[PDB]
Amino acid sequence: TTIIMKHNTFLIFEINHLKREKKKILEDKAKMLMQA
Amino acid sequence: QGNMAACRNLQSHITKLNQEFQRQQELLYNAEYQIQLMERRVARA
Amino acid sequence: ATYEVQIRQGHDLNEKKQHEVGRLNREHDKLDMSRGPLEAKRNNL
Amino acid sequence: EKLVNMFKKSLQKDNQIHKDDKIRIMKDNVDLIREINTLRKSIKDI
Repeated sequence: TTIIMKHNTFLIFEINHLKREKKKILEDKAKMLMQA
Repeated sequence: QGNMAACRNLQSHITKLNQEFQRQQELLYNAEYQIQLMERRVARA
Repeated sequence: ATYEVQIRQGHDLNEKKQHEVGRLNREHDKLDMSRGPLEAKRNNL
Repeated sequence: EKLVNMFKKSLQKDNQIHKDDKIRIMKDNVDLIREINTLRKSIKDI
């Protein structure tokens, strides 16, 4: 149980990071271009 | 009676194998999903 | 029989793709550097 | 013997209960992985 729920908590943290990275791909679309 | 008993036993075997299928290929999809994650991460690093 | 067989097909394919998972995980884990030379370039100048 | 039997049956009953809980927590793992899959798939096109 505890290990599986650890899977779940890590998946939740990964999902939060996924939303952050989805925004960033909607966000980071600039940084390299501005210097380039 | 015996022949239908065999019928149903084998059918139950079918169905439990199908649930095995589902969970197994879910694990397989997790496999490949991580594969692509690490491939991108390797490329970046 | 078909469902047992294709279960174990999925199992072996998952084993292989998990081994690739691990290959790429360790690849990335093992895997500003252009600033410092210029830092010293100024400092010297 | 009374206690032996009463504990032996409880062994199986809780074994099955925790089997079911394990199945459900597998399902939770799979669903969280599914949400991760959806997030990365959406980021794919972005």
